[PDB]
Amino acid sequence: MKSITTDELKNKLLESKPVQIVDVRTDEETAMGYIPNAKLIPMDTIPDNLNSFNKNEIYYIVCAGGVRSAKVVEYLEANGIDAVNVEGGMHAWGDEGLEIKSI
Repeated sequence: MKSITTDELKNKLLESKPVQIVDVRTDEETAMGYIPNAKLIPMDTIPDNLNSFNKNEIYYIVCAGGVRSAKVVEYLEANGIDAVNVEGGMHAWGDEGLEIKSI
């Protein structure tokens, strides 16, 4: 399993190519704030959303604490999608600089 720390993923915000981050937490959780521009695809809906992924990009998978996300990484790699677990999830990322939608 490919893994990245939150520090290393943040560092990618400094790069020109945008990184694809997928937040696989429940809607209840993501409603409290998520990483700007993250795709919000709760884990239990991931098998209904294979179309959101393409075989050309790397997908960084984040959950509350890095456990559900590892399962999604496995699921995605079994479907030919290049996915990387975000170690420590949102616990490590923190609650600062997050987005919530008003509409």
